[PDB]
Amino acid sequence: QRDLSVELGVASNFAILAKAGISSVPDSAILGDVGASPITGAAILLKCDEVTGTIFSVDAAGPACKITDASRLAAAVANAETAYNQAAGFVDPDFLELGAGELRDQTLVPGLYKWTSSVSVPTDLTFEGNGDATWVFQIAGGLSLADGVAFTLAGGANSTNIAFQVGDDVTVGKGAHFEGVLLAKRFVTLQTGSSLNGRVLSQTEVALQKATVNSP
Repeated sequence: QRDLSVELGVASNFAILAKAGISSVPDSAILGDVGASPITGAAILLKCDEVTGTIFSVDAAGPACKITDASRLAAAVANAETAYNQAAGFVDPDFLELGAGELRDQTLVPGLYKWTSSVSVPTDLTFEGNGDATWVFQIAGGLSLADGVAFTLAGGANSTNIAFQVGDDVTVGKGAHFEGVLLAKRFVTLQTGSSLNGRVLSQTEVALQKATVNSP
């Protein structure tokens, strides 16, 4: 019933945005632009061939394919932080402490979900709602997807309408599949063979291990 859309601004061109760096155990496959700011481009530890899109840097450091664009990066990072704060700021949750932070065999209707703990996803998780519906997760801890688990979209639910605001480190397990916009306050790890349809916008560092990120 409720409008929980999160404005990304210029961060909507980025598959991965970080403040403190990005690394990959190769080969990962990143479909979209990547960048970090305010850290030097030397902290982008990705091969040019892993990114189908542009690797941006705020400075003259980075690999030979990098494009220096301090203004575009700084805007994306600022927009990403505003997005995080927007997501965190929605009031009056529809769900509070669902599953006491464990989402086992769950199917979630659209709405605002809040936890004061970390959240773990030990099984596939289904989102059921139409193409206009929105979901926001407010997590005042970490987020973990167990190895192999998949976020499943039903009803017409779209990954551009799912946002996770996570106050501590995020771990996507080996071969797990994430859907949505990940607004991470801290570290994000995508373990061996994991995939994500959406974007990863971190206020610290992102680590990929032979992972796939497909941005809209």
